[PDB]
Amino acid sequence: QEVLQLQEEAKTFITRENLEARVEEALDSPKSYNWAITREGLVVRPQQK
Amino acid sequence: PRYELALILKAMQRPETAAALKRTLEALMDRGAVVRNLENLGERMLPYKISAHNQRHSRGGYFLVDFYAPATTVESMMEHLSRDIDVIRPNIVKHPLTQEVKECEGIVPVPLEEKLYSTKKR
Amino acid sequence: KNILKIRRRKMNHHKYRKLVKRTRFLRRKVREGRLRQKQVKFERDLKRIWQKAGLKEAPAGWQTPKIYLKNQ
Amino acid sequence: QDDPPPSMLLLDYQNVPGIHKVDDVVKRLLSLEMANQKEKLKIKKMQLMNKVLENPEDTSSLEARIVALTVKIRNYEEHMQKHRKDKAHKRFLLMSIDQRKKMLKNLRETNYAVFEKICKELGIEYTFPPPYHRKAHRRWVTKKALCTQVFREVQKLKKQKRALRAAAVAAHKQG
RNA sequence: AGAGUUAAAUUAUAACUAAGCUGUAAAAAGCCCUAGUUAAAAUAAAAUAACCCACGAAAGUGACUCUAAUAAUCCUGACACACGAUAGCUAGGACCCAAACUGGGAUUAGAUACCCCACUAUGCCUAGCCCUAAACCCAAAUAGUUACAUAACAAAACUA
Ligand SMILES: [Mg+2]
Ligand SMILES: [Mg+2]
Ligand SMILES: [Mg+2]
Ligand SMILES: [Mg+2]
Ligand SMILES: [Mg+2]
Ligand SMILES: [Mg+2]
Ligand SMILES: [Mg+2]
Ligand SMILES: [Mg+2]
Ligand SMILES: [Mg+2]
Ligand SMILES: [Mg+2]
Ligand SMILES: [Mg+2]
Ligand SMILES: [Mg+2]
Ligand SMILES: [Mg+2]
Ligand SMILES: [Mg+2]
Ligand SMILES: [Mg+2]
Ligand SMILES: [Mg+2]
Repeated sequence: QEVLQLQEEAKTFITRENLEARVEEALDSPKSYNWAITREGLVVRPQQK
Repeated sequence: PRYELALILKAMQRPETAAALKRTLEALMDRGAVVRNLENLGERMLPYKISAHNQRHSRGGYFLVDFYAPATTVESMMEHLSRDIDVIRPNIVKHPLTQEVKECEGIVPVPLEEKLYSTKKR
Repeated sequence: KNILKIRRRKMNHHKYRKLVKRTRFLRRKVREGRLRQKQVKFERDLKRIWQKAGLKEAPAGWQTPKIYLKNQ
Repeated sequence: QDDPPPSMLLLDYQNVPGIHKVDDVVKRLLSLEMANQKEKLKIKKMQLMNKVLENPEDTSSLEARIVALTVKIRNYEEHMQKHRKDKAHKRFLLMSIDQRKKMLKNLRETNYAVFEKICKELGIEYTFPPPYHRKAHRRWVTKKALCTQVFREVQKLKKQKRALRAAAVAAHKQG
C-alpha cells in the first residue's frame, strides 16, 4: 500500500519542467493553516469571512 | 513528506519573488532533494522586526517547501539559504506529517497518594 | 546536635590548613628529601639485582631512569 | 569497511512485489540514499547475519546476539571517531564490548566449533583475561624491564662460557 | 556530542533633552566621558510552559533546528576499565554582567565583617589536567512478601 501510495504522489512532485509553472501557480493560491477551538472540542475555520 | 522548509522571504514584487523561489528550489534539487510541494502562506507583517543582511525587515512572504532529502544535506541547504540576501529567515523542520497521532484514550484521573506517612498517633 | 562532631572536624581542618601555610617551605624541603631518598633506595634495589645475578656492571645500555625526581 | 550501496532499497521494501517496475523517483525515495542511518544499520545487520550465521531465523541463539552486538559496536566506533569528547558513547562502546566478550567466553565454553567460526568471520579475537589485574606503575615497569635485561645477559654469558669450554676441551682432546 | 540559529534583557556608540545620577534603616564615598528617550552589533544567560516529573549510570540535563544516539534474551562482582558538581591549574581566545582579592565610604570600643561604590583572579570558548563535595533521597544491587510485628525520631515492617 505504501509503495502504491507513493507511486501516486510521485505524479505530483515538482521537477525541472514543473518549476516555472508550479511556482507561478503557488504565488496565486494563498493557503491558511489557521483554525481555532471552542470549549466544546469543536473546530472553527476562518474562510467564512 | 520528510522535511519542511519554512521560508520567510523579503517582501517584494511578483517577478523577483518568483525568481527567489525558483533559485531556492533549484539549490534544493542540487543538494539532492526531491521536492514534493510548494505552499504560500501569503505576505504579512512579521511578528517582530527581523534584522538580516544589513536590513531591518517589517513585512515578509511566507512559504513552505515539503521535500525528501538525504540526511547529510540539511547542513548544506542551511548554509545556502544563510547567504542568500533575499531570505529573511530560513528553517528546516522534520515534516510534521511524519509523526503520527497516538490516541488520547482519555484523561486517567490520578487518586490522592496514600501511605506517605506511617500510622503514628500524634 | 550532630554538628558538634562536624564542628570539631571543621576546626581541625582549618587549623591544619593554616599550619601547612606557615610550615610550607619546611614541608617542601622534607618532601624533596624523601623523594631523593626514594630514588636512591630504588637504584640500590636495581644494583642489588644485577649483582646477585653475578654480573659486574649493569647490563648494556641501562641508565636507570629517575622516576620520583620527575620534574613537577 | 563495507559499503551498503546508496541505491540499495531499504529492508522493508525489498520483498514487496513488482518494486523494480516502479519509476526512478519512487525507487529513489525508498533507497538508502534518502535513508536515515538506522536503515543502513538494519541492512548491515541483515547482511552480516546472512554471511556469518547458519540459522538467521534464531534471534535467541548466542551467535546471533554476538553478530547483532557487533553491528552496534562498529556503529559506536564510527560515531566516536567523529565525536572525540562524547563520554556517554564512549561508555556505550566499552560496555557493549564487554558484553560481546562475555558472550564469546560463553560460546567457547559451550559450542566450540561455532565460536571458532564466529571469531574468524567477524574478525573478533578472543583473549583470555589475565590473572591478577594490577596497575603497572613506573617503579614496577622499570624494575621488571631491568630484571628481564639482567636475565637475558646472564644466560647469554653462560652460553659464551659453554662455547669457551667446548672449544678448550675439544682442542685439548684432539692434540 | 556535534554543527547551525536567537526572542527578552544588557552594553560599545552616536542623536536630542535635563542638571544632576547612584546609593542606603539613614548617609557618605563614587559618577557627572552622567541620566531619561530614540536607535544598536558582540558577549553572556536561557521569563512564562513547570500546579509537569521526563531523560541519563552517576555527576547532570528544561530557548530553537538538524545530524549522530541512549550496553546486555537484562543475577551479584573489584584495588582492573571508563566517567565524575563547584572550586582550582596550564595554554590560547572572549568579557555583556556577576565577583573571592584589593582600594575607597559608612558602621563600631575595634570591624582586617555584615551595608555602599569601584575593580581583578574567576564564572564563558578551545585543548589538556585536577578527581574533591552535606557527590546525602545520610536508606547498597537483584528478586520478592504485607505474614509476625511498635525502643524513640524519621521515609511502616520484613525475607532470600
Ligand atoms: Mg580538635
Ligand atoms: Mg566589546
Ligand atoms: Mg558626594
Ligand atoms: Mg527561555
Ligand atoms: Mg538499556
Ligand atoms: Mg554487573
Ligand atoms: Mg571535575
Ligand atoms: Mg574552570
Ligand atoms: Mg586564561
Ligand atoms: Mg574579568
Ligand atoms: Mg559589582
Ligand atoms: Mg575597608
Ligand atoms: Mg565543543
Ligand atoms: Mg547532588
Ligand atoms: Mg555515605
Ligand atoms: Mg553494589
